[PDB]
Amino acid sequence: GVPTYLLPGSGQFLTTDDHSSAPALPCFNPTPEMHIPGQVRNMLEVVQVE
Amino acid sequence: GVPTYLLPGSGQFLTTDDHSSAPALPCFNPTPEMHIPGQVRNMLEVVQVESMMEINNTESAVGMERLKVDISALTDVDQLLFNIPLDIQLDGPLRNTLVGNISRYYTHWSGSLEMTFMFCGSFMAAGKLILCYTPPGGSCPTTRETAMLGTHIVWDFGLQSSVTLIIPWISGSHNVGYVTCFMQTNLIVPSESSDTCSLIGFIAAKDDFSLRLMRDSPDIG
Amino acid sequence: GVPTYLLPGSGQFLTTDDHSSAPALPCFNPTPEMHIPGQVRNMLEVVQVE
Amino acid sequence: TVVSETLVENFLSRAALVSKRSFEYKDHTKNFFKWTINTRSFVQLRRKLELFTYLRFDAEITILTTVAVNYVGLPDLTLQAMFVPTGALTPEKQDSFHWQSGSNASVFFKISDPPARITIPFMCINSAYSVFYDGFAGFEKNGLYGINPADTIGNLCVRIVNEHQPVGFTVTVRVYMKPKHIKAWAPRPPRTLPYMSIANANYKG
Amino acid sequence: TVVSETLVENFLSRAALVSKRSFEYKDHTKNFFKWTINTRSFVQLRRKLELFTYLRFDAEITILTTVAVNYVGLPDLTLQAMFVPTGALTPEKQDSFHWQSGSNASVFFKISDPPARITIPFMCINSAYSVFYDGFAGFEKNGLYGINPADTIGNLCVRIVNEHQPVGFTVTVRVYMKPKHIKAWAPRPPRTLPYMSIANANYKG
Amino acid sequence: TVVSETLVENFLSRAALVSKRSFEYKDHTKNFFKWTINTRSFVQLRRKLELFTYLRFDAEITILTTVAVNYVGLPDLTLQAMFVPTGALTPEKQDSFHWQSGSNASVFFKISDPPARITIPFMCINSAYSVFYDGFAGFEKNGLYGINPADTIGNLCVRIVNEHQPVGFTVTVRVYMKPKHIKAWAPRPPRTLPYMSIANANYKG
Amino acid sequence: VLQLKLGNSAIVTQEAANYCCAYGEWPNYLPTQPETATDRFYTLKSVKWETGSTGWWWKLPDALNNIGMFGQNVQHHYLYRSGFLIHVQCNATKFHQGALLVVAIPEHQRGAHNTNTSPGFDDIMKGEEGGTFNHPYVLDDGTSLACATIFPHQWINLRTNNSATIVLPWMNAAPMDFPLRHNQWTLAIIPVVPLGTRTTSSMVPITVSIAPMCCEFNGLRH
Repeated sequence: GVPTYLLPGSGQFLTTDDHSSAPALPCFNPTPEMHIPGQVRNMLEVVQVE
Repeated sequence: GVPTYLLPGSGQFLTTDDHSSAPALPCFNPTPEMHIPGQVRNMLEVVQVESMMEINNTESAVGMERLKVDISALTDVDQLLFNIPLDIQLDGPLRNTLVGNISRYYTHWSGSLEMTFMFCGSFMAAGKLILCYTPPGGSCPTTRETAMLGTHIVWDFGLQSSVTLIIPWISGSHNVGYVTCFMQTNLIVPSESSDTCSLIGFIAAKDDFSLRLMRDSPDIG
Repeated sequence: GVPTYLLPGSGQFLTTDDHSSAPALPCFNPTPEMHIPGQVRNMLEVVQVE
Repeated sequence: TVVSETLVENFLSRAALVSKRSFEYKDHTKNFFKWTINTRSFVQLRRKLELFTYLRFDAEITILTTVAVNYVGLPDLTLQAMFVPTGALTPEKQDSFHWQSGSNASVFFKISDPPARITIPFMCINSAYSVFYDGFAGFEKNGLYGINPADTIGNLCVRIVNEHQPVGFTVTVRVYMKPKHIKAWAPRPPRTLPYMSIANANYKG
Repeated sequence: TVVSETLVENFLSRAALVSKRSFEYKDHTKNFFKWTINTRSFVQLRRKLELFTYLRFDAEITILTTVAVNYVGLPDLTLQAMFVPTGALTPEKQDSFHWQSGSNASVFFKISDPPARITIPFMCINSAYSVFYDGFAGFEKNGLYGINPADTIGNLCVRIVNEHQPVGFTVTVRVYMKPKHIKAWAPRPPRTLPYMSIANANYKG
Repeated sequence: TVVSETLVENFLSRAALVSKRSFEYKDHTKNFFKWTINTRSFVQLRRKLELFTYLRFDAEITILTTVAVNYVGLPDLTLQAMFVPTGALTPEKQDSFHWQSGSNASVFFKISDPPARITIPFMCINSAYSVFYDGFAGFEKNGLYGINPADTIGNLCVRIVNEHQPVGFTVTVRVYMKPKHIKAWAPRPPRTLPYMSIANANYKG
Repeated sequence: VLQLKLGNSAIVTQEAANYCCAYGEWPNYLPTQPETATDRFYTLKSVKWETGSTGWWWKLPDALNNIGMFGQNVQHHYLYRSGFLIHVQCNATKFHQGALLVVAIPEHQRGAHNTNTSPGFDDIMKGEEGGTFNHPYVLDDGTSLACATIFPHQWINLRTNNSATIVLPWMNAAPMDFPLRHNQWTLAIIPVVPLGTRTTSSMVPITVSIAPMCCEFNGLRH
């Protein structure tokens, strides 16, 4: 196939890493998202309140 | 998925390799870059700046007077002032400079150098000198005329206060060159001025000076 | 990431294989190539000489 | 002296240890653990999530297994991590079939390997999880206060695949959970007072 | 006898060992080390960086672990390398939770594997690091000379995940740091005189 | 009975063992080897390269490590292969820092793994290597005959990273070199007569 | 001959052309200003330069801590960023010989000889009085004077030019800095060639002027 070589630090577990992993329960559709008042997308909106 | 096989030498740690690795702290924005004067993107810009050669290196020479060469009015005609070896690895006047200290991190060095001499004596000092260069394996001059067979210039104290010397592309890696200076005439100074004057040598690098093959600095301290 | 599986004979060292490997001294420029008389690109040119 | 990272997605998402347990194994001549994988146990993640009311996220579970010594050397055990969703009754007759039923999702991993990493999707009847639930459990009329039957993810069940191995080594299992796709609603005040119990909001002061 | 590589990026970037420590482990019936990962300790990299005033780079940390023998055989330990950023106070009550807090970035790696490699970003209040700082630490009016509180990267904390293993082997950890994205300003003269102390510029001669 | 492969690139390029050494290791209560990686030692590659005068190629070094037995079992050692380029003086004070200096290129590899493979670039003052050099070494006027100081690649230095391990096993290291990007000039006659010494062209007959 | 007039005062100086810009830049404004309040050149105390003079150093703004109008704004506001125009004029006759190296050392960490003890507050910040080089050959920081030319510098030779003008922009990692704490630049006059004369001992005065041109201030208090 495609020859590959392992880079230094391969296989380690990082706490801050972001990657996609295999899902545990495939073919499962979560409940759709109803509109909920007060959606907070940023922590600064909470801080700006007196 | 995609079948793959491990190549020989996979998983080893190389010191000189360049690859991308997973960041330690994601979603972190470093401080933006303010404009800082004197951005240096190349090590040759530091080398091209002129530096002080120490010509006074001798026995019992320590401190500030190692940068100057004393010339009195009692000297005779045709006396050797000094000689400057061009070897970077060995210790000449060039041991600690801007071109020397950076070249000690490398091995092969090729390029044309430059030397600038400045006379720090009084305004009324008269007389002339001679400035000569020695080619590699150039039969180092006994007195005078042997130095004249090469590139030379007659420099006067009164007319020119500075020296511009272009040396043609020395070479070295891991006795070749030299600089010979003599007394053309006697040093003429008035009664009120001091008898002893001095000089300060300088060296820089041209635009063709090149470097490569990084290594470790031989001087630990 | 991209799921992969090891093929039979992966990791072995072959004598006749040709592949790219990590360079030992990066950011090093070799000496340029001057023209040298008598460039031989094939072993048959040596054989054809009497 | 002298908004990208301030986002809620980066704020709530971090790798933390929500379960720490080590079972004693020397000579049995059983070995297993199950827990509801809830955020009220670990104290730093609890108050971290007490700031918001409703939360929508996909739990990402990673199991890290380390073997200690109580020179022999460390053999390589085979472990099975099974997730039991809410609604599956557990009449345990161990040594026989519940674990191996094809309904529950299971994963196999060795001791020396990249840590097993699975992503649990969003399982709820409602739109999002309820951290603060004012009411009682089900309709019992006096039913339990402070626990909503509507939100239960399930139990994480892990056992060793191999039979009894004649060693005195203790297996230590660490479970980390980093949520993803986090959506926040109704921020609340932080709770300064210590936690007396994880079952309710009672304070000491 | 007889400009690509001369660039600053290739000149300052090299793999060097900035920390060397080996803790004695035989019988404890603790084991850990933390250090400020500074360039003033290793003598060749110090003078290498004394040439320039301000520097901007991203530190790339790689931990290499080797186990010696004081025939049993080498078991495979699990190690945890955690980076503690500046501003996190360290009230160490070991055997309990600070290491495992989800705020600090941690990485897990075995003995036999590719060396763990992480890239630390640029963390500063100002635009670039200060190698030469003329002034005093904070405002104490007599505060410490030669140390700028504005620039501190943090402490690198590494411990073994597994519990005590009954072996007499000594674990040797090597930490290499190769900077990337290097930006230079204000080149200075080299220092020929030896280093008396790493805390200041005093010379002997 | 009864031009692609005839090319010089395929003719000179083959995997051969240019260095064979095994150091005796039992009880030291040092271990290392360095060599100039030259083609005049191995007899089949020498005459292979004696056909041509000047050669331009990039050496590809691969280190194969095997451990013999003098049942315990084979532990996994960590080895460090460092390349020392020409011009680096070697004042060896072992147990301290020269090996770990960031200037020289080093590589780390375990016993069980794909063999460590590095590609050495073309390092020369002139355009190509000189197999046949008519003259003397440097300018000493009587300087050594038959050796050109202009062409020296360097020394290959390999040591074990871990400390002394209490085993009686002997480590065997094999170094293979396959040149690539080969350019040939001035073919010469083959040498039928045996090699008396590797330092010069003297023949016996 | 040419007078340089900045503000309400001025000083007779040599013809000023092609002045040295440190690292090839000039102190522009950060992308009120003291072009009036604190503007004019502040002339420090003239130092007596003899044959055995090792040198002198004035950190910026160490000599300016309390000077004239500028001494008020030092402790008055919270932060500032300021450029500097330094003109060092050394008056002497044609019978005197010597050389003076005026160099600006950015981020100068001082040091001591044969001890590990770090200098105190009074040793670093001397105010307007200024210090004296202990070992000017090693610059007191451990480096060498031969390669010290890498910084911005000008040469004062009693033959060619008896004065020098060096312009220093704002050099810092932060956009603003603390007045009484950190010293961004350093002004040093290095007598590479000592004095010589017919008489045993003479006296050559040196005049130093510094203009905080194109600066700002923030954090009004008091």
